[PDB]
This record gives sequence, C-alpha cells and structure tokens, in this order.
Amino acid sequence: MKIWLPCDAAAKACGAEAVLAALRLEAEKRGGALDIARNGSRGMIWLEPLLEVETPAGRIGFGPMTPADVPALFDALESHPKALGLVEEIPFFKRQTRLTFARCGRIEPLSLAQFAAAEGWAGLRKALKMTPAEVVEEVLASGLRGRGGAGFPTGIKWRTVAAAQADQKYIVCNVDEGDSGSFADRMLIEGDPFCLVEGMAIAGHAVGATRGYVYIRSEYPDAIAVMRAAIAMAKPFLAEAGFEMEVRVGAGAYVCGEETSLLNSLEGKRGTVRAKPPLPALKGLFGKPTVVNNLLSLAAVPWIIAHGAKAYESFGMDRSRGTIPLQIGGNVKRGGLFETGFGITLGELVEDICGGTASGRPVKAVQVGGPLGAYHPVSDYHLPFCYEQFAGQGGLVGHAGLVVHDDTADMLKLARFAMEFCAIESCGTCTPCRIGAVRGVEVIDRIAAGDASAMPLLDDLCQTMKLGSLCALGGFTPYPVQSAIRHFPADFP
Amino acid sequence: TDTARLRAILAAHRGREGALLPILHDVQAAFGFIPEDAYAPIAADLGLTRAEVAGVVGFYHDFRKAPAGRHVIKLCRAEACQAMGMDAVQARLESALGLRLGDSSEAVTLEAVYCLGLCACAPAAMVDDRLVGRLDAAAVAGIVAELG
Ligand SMILES: Cc1cc2nc3c(=O)[nH]c(=O)nc-3n(C[C@H](O)[C@H](O)[C@H](O)COP(=O)(O)O)c2cc1C
Ligand code: SF4
Ligand code: FES
Repeated sequence: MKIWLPCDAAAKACGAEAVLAALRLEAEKRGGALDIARNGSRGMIWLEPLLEVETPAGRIGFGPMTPADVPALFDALESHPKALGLVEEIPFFKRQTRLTFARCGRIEPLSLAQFAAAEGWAGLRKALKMTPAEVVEEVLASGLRGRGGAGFPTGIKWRTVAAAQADQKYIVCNVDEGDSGSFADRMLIEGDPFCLVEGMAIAGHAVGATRGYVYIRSEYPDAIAVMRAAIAMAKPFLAEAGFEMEVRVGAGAYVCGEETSLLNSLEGKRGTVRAKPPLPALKGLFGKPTVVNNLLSLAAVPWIIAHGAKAYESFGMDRSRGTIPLQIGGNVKRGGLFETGFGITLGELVEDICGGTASGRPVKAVQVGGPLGAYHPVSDYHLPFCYEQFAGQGGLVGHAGLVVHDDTADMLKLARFAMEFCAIESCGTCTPCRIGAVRGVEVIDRIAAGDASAMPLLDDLCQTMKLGSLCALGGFTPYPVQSAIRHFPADFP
Repeated sequence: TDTARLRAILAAHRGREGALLPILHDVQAAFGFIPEDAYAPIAADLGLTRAEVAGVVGFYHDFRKAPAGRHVIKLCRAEACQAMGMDAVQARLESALGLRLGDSSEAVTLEAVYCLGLCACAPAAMVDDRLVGRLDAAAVAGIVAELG
C-alpha cells in the first residue's frame, strides 16, 4: 500500500526518520508492496508524523506515529489505536479555506508532475501572455497589502518600482522569519516550493526585473536545500520567463529581516539598518530599484492573477482582504497552521479550534506577532483578526505568529526576555536600541527587586524607544513590556 | 593546504554580486571558523579591506571566531519554546554535560538559536545537523547517549 511519510522538519524532528526505518524493516519482514512517499506537512503538527494511507475513498490519516506503533499496521487499519479517518475530514483541516497552502501536504514537493497536475505553472503561463501593467493592476485591484508589516499595498509598491528607470532592477523575497510562532514560510518552502518560484517569476515579469534573490535563514537548514533543489529543477520553467533566481543564506541575525538591513546584507556589507530618505523601491540593492516582499505575499500572486483577483477580494474584512495563515504554537493542544479569511476572533482560534493547552491548564497570555507583539489575554477573545482593529486595540498582527502561555508562566520573565532579545538582536545603529535595551533589561531586574523609581523610569524609556528608534526592533520592543505590565499587574510588584 | 582551499573557494565565487557572505559561509564550512589568516586574501580578491572583512565577520553570529567542540547543541530560547518548558530542558542538559548556556568546551558547545521553525513542537533543539522536538526530560537521555 502507498505510504505518505512527511519529509518536513516538524516530522523529522518528531522522528519521521524512525517511522520510515521501522516501516521498511517490517515490510522486509512482512512481504508487501511497500510504496513510500515523502510529502510535506498538512499543517497539523500535533500529529505531524501522520502516516496517510491510500484507499478508494481517499487517504486515511494516522496519529503521531511512533515506531513502536508501526507494527500495529499491516494487520488492520480500522482497528488501529491511532485512527483519524479521512485526514481531509478532520474538523481542524475542514474549517480551513487553505488557498495558499492548498497543494502543500498532498504532493511530493520536488515532483514537477504532481505540481503541474495541481493547477501549477498556471499563473506564470498566464501572466506571460499579459502585460507588465495589466498584471500590476490585477494585483492592485485585490489590495493584497503587506504580510510582514503594518500592511502596505503591494500594488502601489510594484507601481513605484515599475515607474523607475534603471538598466537592472531587482526582486527579493524576505523569508527570514526569525519571529517566534512563525513557521509558515518554512512549510511553504519545504512543501510546495514551486509556488515561490512561480510567484517570484510572475513578480519579476511584472515589475521589469531579470535577476532575483531569496533570503533564507540559517536556522532553516532543510528549507534552504529544498529551495535550492527547486530552483535547480525549475530552471527550464524559469527560462521561459527570463528569470534567474538564486538562494542566499542569512548569517544569524533577526534584524536582517528589515528590508534595508536585508538588502544591505545581500550587498556584502554588514546588516546595519539604513535611514529612509530613499526607499528600497526607489534605490535598493546596489542603488538599483528593487521590489522586496515577503513569501506569503509572493505565494498568493500566482493564485491572485490566475484564479481571479475578484475572488481573492471576497475573503476578509472591510479593509483587509484575502486569506492569511495563522501559526499556532507554544502550550497548545492542536498546534500548527490555520489558513483562513480575516475577521476571525482569536477566542475561537485558541479555545475552540486548537482546544486549550497541552498541560491542560487555562491560558493567561496569547502573543500575536513575534516578540514585537503585545500580550493579549483571555479578555481580548472578542477581538477579530485584522490589521486595522488589532493595530487599533494596542497591538500588532504581522506574520500571524501566535503562541500561548498557561497560568504557570511568569510575565516578569517574559517582559525581561523581550528586552534581552532586543539587546542580543540589535545592529547597533541608533542609541535607543544599543543602550536602551541593555538598560531596560536592568530596569526590569530593579522592578523585580521592588524599586518604585523604576516603573515610571521604564515608561519613559519605553516611550523614547518607541518615538526614537530607527527601526521596529526597538520601536515595538516596548509593546511586550507595556502589555505584560498593564494586563498582568499581579505579577509585577 | 589552507591557501589552496581558500583560493579554490574564492575562484568558485568569482564575479558574483555581493559575494562576501557566500565566500565566508564556504570558508566557515571548510575549516570551522574564519581564521584571521584569511581576512586579507578575501579582501584582496573582492577588492575590500581587512577592516570590512572583519566587520562583516563580527556582525554575524553564524560565523565562528574560534572552533566549537566535536558536538554542538543549539537550544531555542524564544517565546514559544520557552512556554512549554525550555528552561527545564536546558537545566537538565547543562547538568548532564556540565556546561552552562553559552559555555563551550572541547567536547560540546551549548548555545541559543532563538528559533528553528519547530514552534508547535515547542521544546526544540539542534544537535549536529539533527533537529529534535518535544524534548521532554526523557529525550535528553538519548540526546546525551548518542552524544559523548
Ligand atoms: C526586525 C524586523 C524583522 C523583520 N522580519 C521579517 C521576516 O522575517 N519576514 C518578512 O517577510 N518581513 C520581515 N520584516 C518586514 C520587512 O521590513 C518587509 O516589510 C518585508 O520584507 C516585506 O514583506 P510584504 O511583502 O509583506 O511587504 C521585518 C522587519 C523588522 C523591522
Ligand atoms: S532600533 Fe536597534 S536594531 Fe533598530 S536600527 Fe536602531 S540600533 Fe539598529
Ligand atoms: S520559537 Fe523556538 S521554535 Fe520557533
């Protein structure tokens, strides 16, 4: 029988390798077909080592398959302890719209056949027939905006880059998700990699670029190789587009996720954030215009242009339009990924969909965004997921990161970790992060001691950090602190 | 056979755009660190100065300034992995090896990485190019068993 054993890090980490080994062993001991596949992750990590088996009805999924439970197979798939039935029919997978991550976990990632059979290469082969302006207007009609920031319409960005003359423009994908809880990019590039290739090719054909780049971290060693193999395999499919893309590995810096620092690291220099009289769009990589975007933004481009922009605008609230993946990690029963339209309350996402906590305890904190995001408690369960409303209710929603902490968590430790992070992760260009962070890390310890001349001091520090810092690594660092302080005062003496 | 390797590496990355970072990656991958005896040739072949080649090496954490132990253990310290008890894993493991966070040795090197993508699998570690998740207080036993 056909076997689908994930090749993702979320599976390899949980021991998918041992599952493979045990399966092959038992098959050698018990004569059988033994057809193994190496798909990606479906987006449900609480059972990531799921051994989907083919059947006339569909594909029946299994739980977190430990090699000790492998012997249970080849006997009866119905009387198995870890039975899930149709993996597609799980209420955690059913409720997802799942557009961008549609063909992620149900195909071999580096298989061109399965990709093409899945409506792949449609966006690209459809765009080349169109013009550089028609594509841009398509993109703009949908108001996709920005997925790694406050949200800037990518249509306007592409327009600005297009209306700028130079012998050689550029395009960059900023997949450097050093934020915590954010693992969507990793999945999308380790599963369905050709989507990124396609989106970048489309974007390059649109803007007017011929050379392209993709910036991967070093903490994602599997994704790098996957993307390399994808680029090397799709060279033929890239030729038709007039587009040569190369992977560039980061070197261990969270601040290299900023557009300026990113393209500064691409240039061979050290990733110090630049000032912003000129925008990277006007003057970027090697002084030439460059369109720098996130992966999730360059993963919807093909879908947007092919399936119709009017469709992608249907999903979402009044201002925010389209589907977003919500990554759910930390202390939580059913973690993983939930792709859906905006307007959903995190109450539903955290109390109903993903149950509660793994420990079984209640939740005291829910941190949207990375460590640059406020600590939203249970009381904010009546707050739907959209950029405008969250940015209005003293917070931030970026790459849709979402962790969870139970009652056995100390907010002091976390508020200290925030500044510790802002300190260890800092280029050192402007003072409010150089000194501000390493002084706030002391002020928090002082607060822990019991001093009263620290809290107002801390407030002033946070305010000057907000209003003075050059980038958001030291302009949003105050948010965790202030949130942990104003939401959980029973932990801060 | 250092000059040879370095020259080969530099020849492999000849003509690229912003080729300092890749060249440094390859150098580190070859030896294990960026030797001060290789700040000059890189600078020369790229047209830079020793100063810039040193600044780039200093800014980035992935570029070792001195070698690590036979084994390496990276252990996230971010929010999610912290949530599901990374501190306990850290304590257990550093008691097992006897090396605190950041404290290196000739045997091992315990350090932080601050994410691996294994956020759902909150407790996450990287042991010698092998990722591990759901690191309970029992998995550490096997972590150290295969890791002398
Ligand atoms: C400290 C810091 C880290 C960032 N990290 C990322 C990241 O990992 N991924 C990302 O897409 N954008 C990141 N950004 C946002 C970039 O500045 C830029 O907005 C992004 O590359 C464009 O993505 P869009 O297509 O959603 O506009 C980061 C910004 C800052 C200040
Ligand atoms: S806030 Fe910190 S990381 Fe950001 S530009 Fe200033 S010094 Fe650099
Ligand atoms: S936060 Fe440690 S796994 Fe991503």
